[PDB]
Amino acid sequence: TLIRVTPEQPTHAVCVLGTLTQLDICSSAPEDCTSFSINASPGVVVDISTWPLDPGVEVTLTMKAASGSTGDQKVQISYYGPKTPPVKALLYLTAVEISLCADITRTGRTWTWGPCGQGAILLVNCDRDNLESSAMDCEDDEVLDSEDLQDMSLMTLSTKTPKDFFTNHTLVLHVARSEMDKVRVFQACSVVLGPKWPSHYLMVPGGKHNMDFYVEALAFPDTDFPGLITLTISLLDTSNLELPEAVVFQDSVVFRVAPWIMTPNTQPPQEVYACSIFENEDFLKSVTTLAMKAKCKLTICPEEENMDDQWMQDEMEIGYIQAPHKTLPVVFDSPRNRGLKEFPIKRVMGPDFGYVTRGPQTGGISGLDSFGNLEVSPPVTVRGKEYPLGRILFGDSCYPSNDSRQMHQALQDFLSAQQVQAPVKLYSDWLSVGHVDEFLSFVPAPDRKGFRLLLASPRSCYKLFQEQQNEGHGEALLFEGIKKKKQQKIKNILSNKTLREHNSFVERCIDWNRELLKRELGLAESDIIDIPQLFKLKEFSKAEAFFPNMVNMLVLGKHLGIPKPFGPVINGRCCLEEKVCSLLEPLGLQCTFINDFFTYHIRHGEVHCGTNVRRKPFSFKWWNMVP
Amino acid sequence: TLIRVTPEQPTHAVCVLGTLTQLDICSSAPEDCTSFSINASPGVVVDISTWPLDPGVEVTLTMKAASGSTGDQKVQISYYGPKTPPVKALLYLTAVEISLCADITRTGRTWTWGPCGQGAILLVNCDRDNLESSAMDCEDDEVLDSEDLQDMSLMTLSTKTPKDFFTNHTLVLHVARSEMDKVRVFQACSVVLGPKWPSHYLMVPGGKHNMDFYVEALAFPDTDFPGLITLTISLLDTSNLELPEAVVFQDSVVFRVAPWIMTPNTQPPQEVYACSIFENEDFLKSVTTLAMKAKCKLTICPEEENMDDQWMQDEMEIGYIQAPHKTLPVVFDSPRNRGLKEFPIKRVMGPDFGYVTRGPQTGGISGLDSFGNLEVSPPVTVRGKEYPLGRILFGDSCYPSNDSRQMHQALQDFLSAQQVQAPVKLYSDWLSVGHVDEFLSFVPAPDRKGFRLLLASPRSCYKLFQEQQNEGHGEALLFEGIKKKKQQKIKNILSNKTLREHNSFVERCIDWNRELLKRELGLAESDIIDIPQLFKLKEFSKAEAFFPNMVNMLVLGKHLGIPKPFGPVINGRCCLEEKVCSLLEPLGLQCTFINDFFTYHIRHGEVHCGTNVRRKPFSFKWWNMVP
Ligand SMILES: *CC(=N)NCCC[C@H](NC(=O)c1cccc2c1C(=O)N=C2)c1nc2ccccc2[nH]1
Ligand SMILES: *CC(=N)NCCC[C@H](NC(=O)c1cccc2c1C(=O)N=C2)c1nc2ccccc2[nH]1
Ligand SMILES: [Ca+2]
Ligand SMILES: [Ca+2]
Ligand SMILES: [Ca+2]
Ligand SMILES: [Ca+2]
Ligand SMILES: [Ca+2]
Ligand SMILES: [Ca+2]
Ligand SMILES: [Ca+2]
Ligand SMILES: [Ca+2]
Ligand SMILES: [Ca+2]
Ligand SMILES: [Ca+2]
Repeated sequence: TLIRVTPEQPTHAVCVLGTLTQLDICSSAPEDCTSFSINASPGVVVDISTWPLDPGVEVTLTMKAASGSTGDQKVQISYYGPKTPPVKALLYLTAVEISLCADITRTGRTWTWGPCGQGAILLVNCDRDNLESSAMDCEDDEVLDSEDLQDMSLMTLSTKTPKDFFTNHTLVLHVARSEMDKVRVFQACSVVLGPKWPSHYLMVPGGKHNMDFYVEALAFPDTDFPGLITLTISLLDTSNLELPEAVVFQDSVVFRVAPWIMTPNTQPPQEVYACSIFENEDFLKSVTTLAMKAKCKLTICPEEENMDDQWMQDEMEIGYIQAPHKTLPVVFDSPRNRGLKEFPIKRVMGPDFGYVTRGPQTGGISGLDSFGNLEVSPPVTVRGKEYPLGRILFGDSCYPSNDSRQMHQALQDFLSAQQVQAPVKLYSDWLSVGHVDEFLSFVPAPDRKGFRLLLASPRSCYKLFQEQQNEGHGEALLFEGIKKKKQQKIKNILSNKTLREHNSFVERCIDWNRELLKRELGLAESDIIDIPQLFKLKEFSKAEAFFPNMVNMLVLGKHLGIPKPFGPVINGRCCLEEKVCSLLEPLGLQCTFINDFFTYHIRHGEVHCGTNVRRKPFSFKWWNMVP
Repeated sequence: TLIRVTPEQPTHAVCVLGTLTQLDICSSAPEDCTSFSINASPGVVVDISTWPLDPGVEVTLTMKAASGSTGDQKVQISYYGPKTPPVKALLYLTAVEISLCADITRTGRTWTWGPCGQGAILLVNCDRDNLESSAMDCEDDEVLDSEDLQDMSLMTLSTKTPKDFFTNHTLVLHVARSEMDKVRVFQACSVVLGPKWPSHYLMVPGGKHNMDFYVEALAFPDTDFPGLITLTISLLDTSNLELPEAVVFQDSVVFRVAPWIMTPNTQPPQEVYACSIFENEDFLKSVTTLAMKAKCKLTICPEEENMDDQWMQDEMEIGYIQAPHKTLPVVFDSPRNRGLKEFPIKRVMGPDFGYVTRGPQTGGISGLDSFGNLEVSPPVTVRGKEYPLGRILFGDSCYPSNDSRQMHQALQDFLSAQQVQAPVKLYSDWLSVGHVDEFLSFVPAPDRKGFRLLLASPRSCYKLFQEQQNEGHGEALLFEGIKKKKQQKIKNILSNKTLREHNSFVERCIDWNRELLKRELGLAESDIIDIPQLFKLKEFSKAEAFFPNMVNMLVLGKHLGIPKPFGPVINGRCCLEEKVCSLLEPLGLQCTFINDFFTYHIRHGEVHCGTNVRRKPFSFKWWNMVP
């Protein structure tokens, strides 16, 4: 600020520490005068030992400490000229501390990304530490549990002033009306800013005081919300009862709202999910053993909640949110809204488990909206550009027509607004169900980049079956093990022209994603592995699985839950099974084959489709990313 | 793409020029085999003279020219091993040109800012070259005038193929459904993409062909539109009548939609605007002469269109939009919607004059929504960071309360979405009317940075009147010239305690913007000039002008149209007038003083409030900015 001094009259002013204060000396300097001196109380440091009256040369004032009383530091400007006796202009200053503080170093003036960057973190309080209610913590105007505070971002106001200072001044706290629907703040425990209140007079005393606030966000980043929240503190002069308050000081702190981040298959599993239904028991024991082998909690949805809905992968996706002071997992509930509609609301969402949802809840959606169509890559680097939490992957058509499908725009928008997993659209529309879980998986790897990508591959199967026919097993029966289905011999399959045509075309759709995924994830052929897999086209020439779709597997660490192909039996073992094993076991992967044939496959899915996994969040802090 | 070759069968493929084509040789390589050779037609260049069968070493294919006929370049892979006689795998390729082209160099794969950057430009076609209609060109699905094409962005498709190539292939053009409401495209002249149509099969022939498209945008950048539009061309294989089309190629071009940019007072005026009303004639001659002096076209609104509304500055603001191929001015019509409601629609908007509007048209607005509260700085550099078109400036309160006002959020959002003039909010709410035109102006300057900032300044006036009282004119009468108003002597004014209080407080509100503007525009005191100006607080302690508000002037180049203060007369001239002149004329500025006293001032405005100016757009191209 610029303080204008006068021989006319003594001047009074406030001075916030850490602010630059300056002096206009010339404007009102009396005449007969060429020169000036500054003299000052020891509390005041003065920068530019006597000087000419030149309006271009600058005087600057910093106070070392807070004042004990109004006016208690003094400055004196002596004007003098040759003929003339000294004329003095007096200045009385009061020094104060006003520190609005938040964890801007991320350890427990603007927001910037990276290890060197600055800006506080703030979490959407979308869990339900309240044991009673149905609602998210953030929807009411109260802290109901102490527990609830652990989610919230702490901010403190530190003042030091003279003891009578709030006779003449008042502090306000505020946030833009633009942003009051996306924040709430509690004084310590009652509310002071929120969607209803954009500003508040703080009731503060002179001397030393500290005032803690707790902050919760009410909205994730989206198309209309970049994810920044500013809170400002203003200091007002209210000395004059006739005039309005005039601003003396403002200071700010910037929160960034934590994005929703997903976990790839190569993050250590923590909890597995499935559905118990009629005649699915042998399925669930295989899973239960597989869960147990990887030390995962195991959560099942019984038929009375199911409502026939066996596809636990599809209603939801378990991401997380992360702050220096708290991390917690958060369910992206899919608007698909089938029988499993309530599983995310009733029994997943809870204390230290968040909830979010997007898109139209009644109608208006498609198969691509299911979260079998939503996956994440593991960390990659693409031509030098790092993606330390991977890149979200989701299915689309190659172009829009009246026959095409897409994932709702509100979802695509949400996922891009989280920024840090930089979504990549894939071409999955060619499938009947149209989910990228139907031709890709990833699995941990002890070497290279620590994963391999898995792709469904007819080519691989045509080869495998050709290699047998060659060595004398042209008669071997696919579907051995299933009575109540017509077995087909390798010789017949290979010589089926229509089938070959179908799978050629599926190869094209697939290859197109291989190159796509090679580009956007920076992969090399050595990072990829092909699984022998046969499809067939059906209603509307859309692609289905010929035999169980092995790449639709469950990845619990090194324990893979693969769909049992029931391939042709050679040397007392199914040869597909053996072919996967020869490809996976070299990498430390233990392949269980789970019969899902009459339970899942004939209903158009497999093991991955039947289940879901909460996995451990990345150690890497998303804010040290530079997206 | 990866082409898989076979001794089993000869392979057929298409190859788009400028794309990388690669060969999978091992996967289907017959046995007895260690080694291979590639032989190829002269059109094919092949990179890696015989080689071992190692799946990790890469073969790459580039075609030099387009094919004259299907299959007419050939490749031959010879597999061989010690015992074994050569087995050949044959490959037939067809080379094609597919070039979707646009002015990405900005002279007439992604979008990037700056002189070194790349990306085509696209203009919102918000003018009305159609002489008949009321509507903006962009609202219907037709080009109605050849003239209209001059606004649109040209894009061309260049193909070279064999003559029968579109027996088996078809080209599609498309845009995301996300963006089809914000674009339209015309083939040359009929529509093919727009809000109704997201994709189109192009009807193309083999051999050489060129196809021009013309593109218009329907939306400026906003909170929900960053301002990018992608159009994609896909090539489809339709060889198989039984199977769906499978993608073979996609290519894209990125347009950025041109922002709406405002012009500061130091851009050469082109056209002046005002209102003829009852008893305002002497006002308009002063303007008409001043307009004439600066060679400006002069546009007046007669009372029958006015509807009493004399404030021509306030309904609108004349910005422009700019592309390599066309620039045209564009009216930001303010939602204030008073008597002047139709001036922007009926008589400004036209051929080569655009229109845009934002915010609620019926109700819901305030004084800060008027465009007396919307200005732009001239170009500055702030701590190294360039703002080559200035920084928009607009009035706000210091914090939100129930008594405060702001400019509607939809406007603030719009102005920020244009990015290139990086809006800066100021504190103007303290005024009755609350417009930044009421304490700031800018004027050209022959030196320093080529402008000076003007600020209203009571301090300056108190000094001026004190300097007179001192030299014997304490009796001199403010308001000499106005009978029908009570004159006040300098001596009385100076000794009025309440008035001094009011103006102290206004000094605070003002100084707070001085520092604000010093920071965000990087100004030094030497860039600023103070105008003596007195205010008084009135209803709700809101600030008004004591005498006509001189800084509320019209800037037509070096010709300034200043409000006549009617200051105290000393030496046959008003001393305020003389004080401005001593401050402005040193810089080449010619100060006319225009009596607006009973016409404008007593109705709460002055000369700048009565008028408006279209000014010449910056030469600097906004896209070479790096915001
Ligand atoms: C693998 C994956 N992520 N998705 C599997 C979902 C397959 C769903 N199948 C059925 O619901 C189904 C199909 C055929 C017969 C039956 C059933 C069933 O549940 N009971 C008999 C599925 N989900 C969708 C959603 C939209 C379109 C088609 C779908 N198929
Ligand atoms: C300088 C500038 N950019 N704005 C000037 C607008 C002043 C407007 N004044 C009047 O409309 C007005 C006030 C008092 C008496 C009269 C009039 C008038 O036109 N006829 C008699 C103005 N515009 C607004 C808008 C909102 C609140 C107050 C306003 N005052
Ligand atoms: Ca709560
Ligand atoms: Ca909570
Ligand atoms: Ca749901
Ligand atoms: Ca919690
Ligand atoms: Ca998923
Ligand atoms: Ca038109
Ligand atoms: Ca036009
Ligand atoms: Ca209007
Ligand atoms: Ca035009
Ligand atoms: Ca304006």
